[PDB]
Amino acid sequence: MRECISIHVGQAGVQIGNACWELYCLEHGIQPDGQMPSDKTIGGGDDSFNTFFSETGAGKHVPRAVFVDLEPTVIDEVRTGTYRQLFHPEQLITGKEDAANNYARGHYTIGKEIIDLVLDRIRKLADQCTGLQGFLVFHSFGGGTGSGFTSLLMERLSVDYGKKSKLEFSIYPAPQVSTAVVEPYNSILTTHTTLEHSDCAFMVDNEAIYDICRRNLDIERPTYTNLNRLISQIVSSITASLRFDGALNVDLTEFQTNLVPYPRIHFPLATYAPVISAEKAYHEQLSVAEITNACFEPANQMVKCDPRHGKYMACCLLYRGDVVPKDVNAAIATIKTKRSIQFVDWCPTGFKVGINYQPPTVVPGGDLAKVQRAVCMLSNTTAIAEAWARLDHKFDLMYAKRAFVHWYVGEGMEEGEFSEAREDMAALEKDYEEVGVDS
Amino acid sequence: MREIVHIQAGQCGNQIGAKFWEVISDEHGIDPTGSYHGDSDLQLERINVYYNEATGNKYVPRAILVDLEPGTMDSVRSGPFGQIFRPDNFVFGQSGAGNNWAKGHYTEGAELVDSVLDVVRKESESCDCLQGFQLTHSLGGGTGSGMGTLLISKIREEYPDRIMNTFSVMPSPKVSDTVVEPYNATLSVHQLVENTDETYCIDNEALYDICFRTLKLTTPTYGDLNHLVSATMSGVTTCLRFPGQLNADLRKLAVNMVPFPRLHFFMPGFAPLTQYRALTVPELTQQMFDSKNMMAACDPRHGRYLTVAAIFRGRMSMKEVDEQMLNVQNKNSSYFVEWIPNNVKTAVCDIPPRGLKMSATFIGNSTAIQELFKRISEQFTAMFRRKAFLHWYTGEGMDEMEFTEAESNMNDLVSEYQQYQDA
Amino acid sequence: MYTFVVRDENSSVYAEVSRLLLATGQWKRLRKDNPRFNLMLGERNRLPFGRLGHEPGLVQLVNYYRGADKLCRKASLVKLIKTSPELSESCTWFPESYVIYPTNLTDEREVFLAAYNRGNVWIAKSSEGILISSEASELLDFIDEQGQVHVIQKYLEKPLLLEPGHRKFDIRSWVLVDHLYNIYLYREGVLRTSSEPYNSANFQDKTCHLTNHCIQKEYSKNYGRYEEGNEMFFEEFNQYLMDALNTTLENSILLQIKHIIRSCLMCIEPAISTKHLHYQSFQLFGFDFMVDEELKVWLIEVNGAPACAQKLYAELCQGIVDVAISSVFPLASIFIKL
Amino acid sequence: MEVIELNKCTSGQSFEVILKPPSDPSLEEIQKKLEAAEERRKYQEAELLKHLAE
Ligand SMILES: Nc1nc2c(ncn2[C@@H]2O[C@H](COP(=O)(O)OP(=O)(O)OP(=O)(O)O)[C@@H](O)[C@H]2O)c(=O)[nH]1
Ligand SMILES: Nc1ncnc2c1ncn2[C@@H]1O[C@H](COP(=O)(O)OP(=O)(O)CP(=O)(O)O)[C@@H](O)[C@H]1O
Ligand SMILES: Nc1nc2c(ncn2[C@@H]2O[C@H](COP(=O)(O)OP(=O)(O)O)[C@@H](O)[C@H]2O)c(=O)[nH]1
Ligand SMILES: [Ca+2]
Ligand SMILES: [Mg+2]
Ligand SMILES: [Mg+2]
Ligand SMILES: [Mg+2]
Repeated sequence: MRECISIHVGQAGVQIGNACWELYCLEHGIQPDGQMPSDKTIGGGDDSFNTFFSETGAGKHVPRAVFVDLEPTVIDEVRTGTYRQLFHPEQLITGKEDAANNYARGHYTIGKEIIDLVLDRIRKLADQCTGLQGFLVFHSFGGGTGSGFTSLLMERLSVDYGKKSKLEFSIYPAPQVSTAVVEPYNSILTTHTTLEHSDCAFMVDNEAIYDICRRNLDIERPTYTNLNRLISQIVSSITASLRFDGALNVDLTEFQTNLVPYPRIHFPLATYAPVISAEKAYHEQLSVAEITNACFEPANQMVKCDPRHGKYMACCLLYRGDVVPKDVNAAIATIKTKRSIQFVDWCPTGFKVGINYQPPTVVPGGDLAKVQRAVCMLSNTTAIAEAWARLDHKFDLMYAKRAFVHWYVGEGMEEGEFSEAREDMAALEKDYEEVGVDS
Repeated sequence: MREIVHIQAGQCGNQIGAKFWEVISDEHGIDPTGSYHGDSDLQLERINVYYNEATGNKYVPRAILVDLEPGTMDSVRSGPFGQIFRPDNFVFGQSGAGNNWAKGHYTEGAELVDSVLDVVRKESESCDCLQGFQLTHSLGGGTGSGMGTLLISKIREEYPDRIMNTFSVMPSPKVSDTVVEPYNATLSVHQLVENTDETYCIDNEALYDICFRTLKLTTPTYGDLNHLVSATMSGVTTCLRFPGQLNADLRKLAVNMVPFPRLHFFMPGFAPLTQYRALTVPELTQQMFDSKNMMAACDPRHGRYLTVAAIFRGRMSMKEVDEQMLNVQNKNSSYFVEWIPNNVKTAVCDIPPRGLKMSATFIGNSTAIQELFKRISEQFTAMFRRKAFLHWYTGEGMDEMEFTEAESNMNDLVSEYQQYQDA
Repeated sequence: MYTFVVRDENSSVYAEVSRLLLATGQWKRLRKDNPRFNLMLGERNRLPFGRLGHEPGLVQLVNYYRGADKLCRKASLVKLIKTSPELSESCTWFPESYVIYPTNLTDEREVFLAAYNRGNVWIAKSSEGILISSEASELLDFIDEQGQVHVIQKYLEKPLLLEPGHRKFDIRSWVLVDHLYNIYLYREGVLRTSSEPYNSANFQDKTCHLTNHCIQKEYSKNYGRYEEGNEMFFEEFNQYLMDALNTTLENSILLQIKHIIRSCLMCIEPAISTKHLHYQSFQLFGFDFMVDEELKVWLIEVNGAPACAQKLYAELCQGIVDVAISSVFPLASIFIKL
Repeated sequence: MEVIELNKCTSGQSFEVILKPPSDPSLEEIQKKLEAAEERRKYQEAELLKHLAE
């Protein structure tokens, strides 16, 4: 058994983290007070769920997690929330005033003052681990803390834990739910600084989640609560292999091995199906073929883009529920003859498949109906570069006029960092183009 | 708890500031005694931003009242909510400033300023985490304009890393007290360009026009004008006073609204302009963008929006709000600068203002605001070219060169707006 | 009130479309960089498809299908037909073609020589720059002094010749594919004819062999003797077929043309369809056909950014507005649906 | 289309199907960057206080 430590940074990271651990407890039969009657070994153990949960002598199952935010209001909700007994005060870190949607404020000004505190709290979790394998880091691109402090934290983690893998779950900015005009600045700055310190990053575009909630859950105006419970289901599908008995993606290093052939190109596209409204009284359960077919539809992707006009480097299928290998292969065979699936020449055209018999767990009173089977596809496709192109274009529009730049320089950041960050993104787009397109 | 410290200076400053506290005390369920008698807990969740808690669960405005003469502040203390202010926070002299920026800034104000800063320091020390300051004042008089900007400079010296915000009332010949108002306003704008992060430009010309043309008030009084201002102030501070995601604090608002340091002068708007018929969301949205609902007497169509913040209050479809806000942008995209993507942000608060089912408040950083400054500059030059009325200022030790510098800087500001209007 | 942007100033077709939109009073033209558009008249090269469909509150439409270039590039068209099982290696309406890369640089240089040894007049062309030879020796020596890729297909030695004049021709058909992937064939096509007699013994001359309007008004006189600007329309051509061959244009030719159009576009549909996509697209295509002595129709190429005949500009562009644009953005048939 | 590495347990199964074969900054350096930014903030604030002193 090898432990994983989750780190939740800023409002988005914390609120998503709260939704994930809520779901984790429901999936593992852990009560809000920490007790888990299924676990017969009291005070310890090396089961698969122990990768995410430690144990006390009283029988409390405690999340291997740290929550960090530069203002206290969001984390204070965790301290008094339903699962307040789950976490102990040392795990929840709050500052006084936030980064004001300013990367430089989060990275340099406030980051410098709190980075040592956060690392020592992480050390305390790491000291409990017999064989720590790495970290899962949750944060937004657009927030000052999410962008700025995360990139600093990721740098220091590479220093203090050189052999440890680091995975990201990153919230990509969408103006429909965005809170800052400068989020493109923050996104490019944090991607530039974090790029060499992250082994595998799962980007989630708020635009995609927003539209899935409207389209499939019939929610007229999705809130963060609606968005986070859906994101939580996808995150759960991705991390399920670490928390349950299995033979695929059983360790963090395997994510890189299976999904990331080239280091810089470490942003897999996630696609999830099915998403069905709980308010829908009459519903017909979808088959293996149908939910697998839905994995190649842009409307179900965590980032809107067109994989038909890109190339695949790797593809992983993660099933939950009533699924057998026979039906998966029959589904894939049909899809290959009816859809455009181009792999790069230096990679085998194939799928790694994982099946967990336990169907998806849904929060009671949530928006998601319980289904007999679901699937999350993780595919490393060059089509996700469309998201970088969009972001870089918005960056270019503002930076050409140096709009808002003085806020960053005022926090001690050099104007050159804008250029260096943008040049790095230009190279990243070029890398995708070289791998993906022809002539 | 991120506290704001409120300061009101001079006649205009204290009269509009008093009305502001009356309005938001009512919104937060605070009676004119400090006692809370509301029904919703949304009223108290962010009450500490503007109020301190005293003995017996009393709420006291974090407000400092300043003037160089006792008259207006005597009237405030005799007012309806007059007893709610902290007695020690009344700081006043006896001499007056005679509508003279120099008296407020250099002589009479200089004698009083340290005692104001003592009170400012006392309030700041009580704060768990001070955001910054908001000042209400006029630019056309002596105390609010001269001593008000003196105060801003001194505060910035002691609290250089805090946000400075002002509600600044711009003078107009239509509603004028003295001929030297353009002098006092030009000297003040110079100060504001350098030492504030956010300034709401409240034009008395616009206020008068709204009362007369739209509200059909035959003979508008300052009281009628202040009704519009207190309503505007309530609306633009809604995001600060209630739970929300967008512009929830002074610094996040500034980062969203101010792309260039000197261009931080906002045109505020409000709808509906105040019978029993509630306004639909399309009506709120259309009216809040209408020039007739603007408080700066500038035509938005004569310029472009760099950034816009819109706040909707009341029970309404958040979906319909989004659609209408997108509708405005998509059908008038020429008036929004292209080089700042998604530059219009919208917030919705469930608590509506008193007497209204639904309300909308508009905050725009528009290049059309240059019309306001050009108006002042012309009135300034008309007198200054003949050195008219200058002896009032040179008598207080000021030199003509200081007037030339203020004029040049405001003309520079106008030029900078024009640059980004064409960009 | 709908809005649109223009990013291809050199398009005669969509310049006229731009006119009609403005003439309705319900369309406004924005700056080319303004992201808040409903309709994009895109550029021919490197159209930013990735930036489309991400503007909240806006239904966005573009006048190009992403991926359609596979039909509209000569090297790509050959590869598409031979690779796609829907079109198969044994395609009857497409001339035997081979993709040949220059040696100075998936190549079929060897395969071409095999069939050649087995009339052997072939034609060399790329995406003026055409060599028509009956000897494969000088065909291959032509592509190594250019640089880019080329294709070698059988030069149809027995074309249908119009009389009087004994002259070669080609048929241009305009095809509009809307956002629902309905295939619309414009009822009016054009005959780009040669004004010189066809000589099967003079391939040195590149005039009576190339029916290009570029090489009929230039480097070629007479011109406009038989028909105005070497362009014959379907009314006259159909009358000619009835008088000379006792058949109709619909029966002898158009039936095959419609079949070929359908086959090509249905083949790439799953690759380019915007049915469940966050932005919608349509596109106008120019299909070029060749007819032999036995009234068999051959596909020559497909043009992704075609111009139109001067006479037919008004009707077609209006048809584009009604079918492709107004269908998505309604205001306050000249096409044959395939 | 062949299936390889089929592993089975009580909680589920995993396998691989192939359709076609193929054809850091030092700790000291971090602190230097942070201290450099701090000194720039200090210089900017020093210039402000100088300006206000004038
Ligand atoms: N999906 C999702 N997105 C969120 C959530 N909270 C914030 N965001 C997004 O994250 C961006 C704002 O960043 P935040 O995470 O709120 O900022 P922060 O990291 O707390 O940093 P500062 O507040 O600036 O110190 C915007 O794009 C929001 O749409 C959430 O709970 N769920
Ligand atoms: N296999 C073949 N047999 C007979 N003639 C042929 C041929 N291939 C090409 N041609 C002739 O060559 C001419 C030009 O061919 P091609 O289509 O390659 O040029 P082009 O692409 O410039 C025409 P456009 O671009 O205007 O549609 C055609 O008019 C046709 O008559
Ligand atoms: N809107 C409004 N404007 C005022 C009020 N009182 C004064 N003014 C304006 O403020 C300017 C006079 O400044 P005032 O505040 O009286 O001088 P001070 O006491 O020296 O600051 C003139 O432009 C007046 O039109 C008021 O109550 N409301
Ligand atoms: Ca145990
Ligand atoms: Mg935050
Ligand atoms: Mg007065
Ligand atoms: Mg061509």
